[PDB]
Amino acid sequence: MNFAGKHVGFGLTGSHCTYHEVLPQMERLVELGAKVTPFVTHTVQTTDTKFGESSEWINKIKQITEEPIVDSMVKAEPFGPKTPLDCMVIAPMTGNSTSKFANAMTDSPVLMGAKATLRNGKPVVVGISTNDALGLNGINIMRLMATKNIYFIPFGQDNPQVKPNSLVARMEALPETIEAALRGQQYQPVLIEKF
Amino acid sequence: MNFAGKHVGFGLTGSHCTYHEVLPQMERLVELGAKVTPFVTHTVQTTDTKFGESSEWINKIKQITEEPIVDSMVKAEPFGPKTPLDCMVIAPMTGNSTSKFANAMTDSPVLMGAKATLRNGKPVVVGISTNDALGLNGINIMRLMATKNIYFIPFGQDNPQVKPNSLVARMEALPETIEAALRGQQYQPVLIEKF
Amino acid sequence: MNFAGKHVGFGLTGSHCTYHEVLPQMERLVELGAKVTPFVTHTVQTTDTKFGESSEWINKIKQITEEPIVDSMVKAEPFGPKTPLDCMVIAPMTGNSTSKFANAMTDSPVLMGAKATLRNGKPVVVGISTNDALGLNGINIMRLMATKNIYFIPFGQDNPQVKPNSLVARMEALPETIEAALRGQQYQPVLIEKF
Amino acid sequence: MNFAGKHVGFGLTGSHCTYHEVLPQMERLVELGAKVTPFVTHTVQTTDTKFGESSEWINKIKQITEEPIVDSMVKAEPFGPKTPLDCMVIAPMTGNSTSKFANAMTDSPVLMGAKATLRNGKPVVVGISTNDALGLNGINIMRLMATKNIYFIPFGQDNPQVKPNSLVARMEALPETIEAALRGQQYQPVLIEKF
Amino acid sequence: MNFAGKHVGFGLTGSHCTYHEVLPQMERLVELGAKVTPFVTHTVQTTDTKFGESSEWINKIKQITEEPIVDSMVKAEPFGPKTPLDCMVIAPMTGNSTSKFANAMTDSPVLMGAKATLRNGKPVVVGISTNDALGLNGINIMRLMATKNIYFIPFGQDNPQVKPNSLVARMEALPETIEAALRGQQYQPVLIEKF
Amino acid sequence: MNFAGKHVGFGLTGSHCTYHEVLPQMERLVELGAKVTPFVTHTVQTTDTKFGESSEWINKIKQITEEPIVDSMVKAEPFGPKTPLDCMVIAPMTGNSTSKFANAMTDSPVLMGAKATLRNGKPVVVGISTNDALGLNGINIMRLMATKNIYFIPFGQDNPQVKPNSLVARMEALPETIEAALRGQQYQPVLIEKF
Repeated sequence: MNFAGKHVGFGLTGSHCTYHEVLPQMERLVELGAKVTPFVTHTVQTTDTKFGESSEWINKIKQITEEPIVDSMVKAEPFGPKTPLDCMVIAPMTGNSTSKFANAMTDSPVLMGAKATLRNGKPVVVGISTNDALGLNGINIMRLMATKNIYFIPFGQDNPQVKPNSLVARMEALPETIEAALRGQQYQPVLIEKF
Repeated sequence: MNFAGKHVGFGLTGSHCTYHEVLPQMERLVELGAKVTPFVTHTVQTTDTKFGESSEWINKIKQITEEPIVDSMVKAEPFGPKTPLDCMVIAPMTGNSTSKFANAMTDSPVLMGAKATLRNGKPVVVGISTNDALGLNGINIMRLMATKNIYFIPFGQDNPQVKPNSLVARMEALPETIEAALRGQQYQPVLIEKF
Repeated sequence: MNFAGKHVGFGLTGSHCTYHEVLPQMERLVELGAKVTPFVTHTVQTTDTKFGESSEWINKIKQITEEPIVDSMVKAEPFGPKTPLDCMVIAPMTGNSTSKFANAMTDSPVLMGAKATLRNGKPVVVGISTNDALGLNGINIMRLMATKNIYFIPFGQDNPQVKPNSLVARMEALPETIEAALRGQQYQPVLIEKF
Repeated sequence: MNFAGKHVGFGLTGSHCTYHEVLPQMERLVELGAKVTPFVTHTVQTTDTKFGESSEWINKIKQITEEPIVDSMVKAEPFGPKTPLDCMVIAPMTGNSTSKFANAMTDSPVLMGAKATLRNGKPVVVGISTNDALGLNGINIMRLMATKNIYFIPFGQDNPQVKPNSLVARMEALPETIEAALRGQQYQPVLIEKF
Repeated sequence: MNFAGKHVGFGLTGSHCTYHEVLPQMERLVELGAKVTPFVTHTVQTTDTKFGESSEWINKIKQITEEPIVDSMVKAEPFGPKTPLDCMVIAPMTGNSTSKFANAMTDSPVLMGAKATLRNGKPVVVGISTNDALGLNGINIMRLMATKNIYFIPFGQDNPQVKPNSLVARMEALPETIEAALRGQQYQPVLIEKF
Repeated sequence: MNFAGKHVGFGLTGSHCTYHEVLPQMERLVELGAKVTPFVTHTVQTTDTKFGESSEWINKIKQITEEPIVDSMVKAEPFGPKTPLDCMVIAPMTGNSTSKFANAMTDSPVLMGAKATLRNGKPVVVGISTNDALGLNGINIMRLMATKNIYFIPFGQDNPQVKPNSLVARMEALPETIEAALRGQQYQPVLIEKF
């Protein structure tokens, strides 16, 4: 398993404090040789922002990869025609992002990265994480699972008694999922037992 | 009919000046003993906002219930794991909110309240109010009507000659709809003749 | 209201013994001057069939109109290119027929009549009658209601306490629905109170 | 766990030789006290049929339960208004039956049993078994999983390397799934590891 | 072809620098006699904005038509009950706008113009322009194409080898598409060969 | 372009007399070296059938290929686990077959061949031919176009003035479409101008 020479986009959705489960996977991809471009859902700074106010997570991304963080539509768009990715990852993918992605809405820098990658016939790999995955998001998920060029990090119910509709990916399986996606395949078993 | 001990969330969507049809129903729930938490789609104040600039509707909510208005994602999220509602109401539910809700988008404090309530298997009760309900919103509405744990305040065409696609709930039926939802039932007749 | 010169197809779906609610409407159309062609879902005779074995309903159709009953795909198909209808009615339209029609299946003579009429941009008017209309059929119904050239005989819940998902058309409104459909309009109010 | 006094319908879909995985579960329900009515997708005899020609599976059903096999639309229909079930099971539910059920088609005695049970607000429990469950059937499955009164026998991928889209229920979990469905609940974990 | 007396709304979605393909068509409508109201997706000025900072495109709209630019929900809403359009155009319609429109979301001034026009039974004409039109947006597009009162400027693949999912309208066909829409018809051929 | 060693299934749907447009393409595949198995939607003989009663089309298939015609579910099923195809073609694919296929119904030998091929991750290539393709079938078509392992023989409107919703494949492009499908690609341009 070797991503030398590969340009992988890594988009993060949802609350900043849930990224401790995926940043170690971003770090593994860089260690396996990938050039990793981070994508995020909002601007990382306002005119207003002061010296050491930036949350830890941004600093952590900057310690993993020197690729500029894509945090605007303008910055995301060239990943279609100019600087194409070999693969785009979205992890964690929240319920809101899942239903936007599944319904062809593309109103965040992350979803624009995904759209720009799909434009070229290249793979998008998603790590779901939502408590409505077996409820209102079920059709969205299964729509994506069946769609050309879209692949899922293996997933399962994380707490069936307390959150019976919740599905969450095994983030440790991310590199393997990318490796199979780059060959045009869904990595298997896609359904796993979480913890 | 008695809601003593019950924690009901009451989310408002759409223009602030359409809430005169639902605030009297919020007031009835409090009078019937419910603890009512209001949810709204945007922040109720900016840094900028001055003394008596706040619109009447906010003041009116504050006269009905002392529960803090949930006007942010941060404030809405604990209604899943920490402070669960027995029922969430969304009334009025606009066409835009209807199609976001039906498609699993959860990008407002109101929709997060609904998602957090559905996470726990608890009921959400909606009062539709849109002029495209029998047009592009029809599938969204019927999707929701058939979905586990989602119930509709009885509704009908409010002006068939002038707005032939428009459906609006009879807001006076809200408490009865909550009472049936808390038993796992859709209150009937769900189709009524408006005015 | 005058259908002189108009060629209206009248398809019947579901059990033969439910047609007592629509045959009087077929008779009114003929009395208002329409040329009415009946369409049915299966062959009206097998090689096997004997003299007075044919059910009353067939005889009743034959007393209303002398147009040959279209009971096969071969017989239905020319209503596209050769003998086009000005309007096709499907009443009663069962839940099974509703979900086939809504999903573009066309495997009965009735649905082929509808397809052949839609091919030409001409109206199809449906009278629903199913106990799952507000359940699994809801999306199918609302899909059809929003689709070009498809119109609904006004309908409502026929027994909300006992069959809460059931919607049935007011068959007496059929001619009026045809009249509005021929002008490109849905007759209003489309939602009525049944009995 | 006790089904004394309960009338459970048990519909079988697909090839006759796949019923060896569900007949032992039909037998457990009878042993736990249920009155079990079998439903099947076609007529069990033609005029033509001879003495010992009937396949073993029919004989096996007849050894488990003395309730007449419902093998026609006429026989299935009274399970709505006259002889209502407390629960309807469909197991195995093939891909074809899954997509008919999910799309509101009701053109077999089994699907009519399910429709007649849903008419009354009563539960239907399904055991999927199709090699396209994570492909074209994915949306159908997730639609059903989210729909009022429909519940799934826990399921999983039965051979991810060879049939990566295949999901099959753990049929041994059927009684437990019925028990939770009768209380209005999906039995959990709904996602399991097959064999 | 003459639009004298006609009030046509012209909404623009997506990047400001893609409007050079549609402004000449806005200009033709005014030259053919239409009163053209522009609709845009965001506010055209902030408190902050300075003298000659406004992008060329705004100035260009202002040279074509003196109707105030509708750039807010408040400004768009009266096009339902007070100042109804005879037709609303959305061109270019981006992938994001397409999937919002198709899913009944109405959270921009442009989509509110479209909703307000559909409320009245009046036509909306769309010019698609997205690189995912034959991918994730395909169902949205075909949903709209089949929906009452919605019509498409003829379109085709603009670069099948490089962007195989991309569909873009022939903007030169816009007036003809409006003319047919005003008669209740889709202008044909709707599928063309781009450049 | 060489199909030596390749096992291609060729399913025919719709009226027997429309196969003159695809049998020459079946013949080209055999001439290019493919082993071609025909699939059809019904049994090719009844007990009843007499000597020279069989329609010309059957004889014509038998002159092109000696592979037994798969005309039953029993015969189609082994193309999953025992005798897998490298590709399955469905041409012509009627509107009825399109909406069954798109909705995961698998109730004909042709659709079972397609299901059995998709089970293995292998390509299915479809040639649409229906007068409702841009109407009620639009979502079905676009669903299939976006689905893993499904590819379309290039298609277009065959008579936009007379049948404005009609799409039909250019059957001459079938081999090229198979060649690209076997590499995991949709052959381009997929949208063409018919005749």
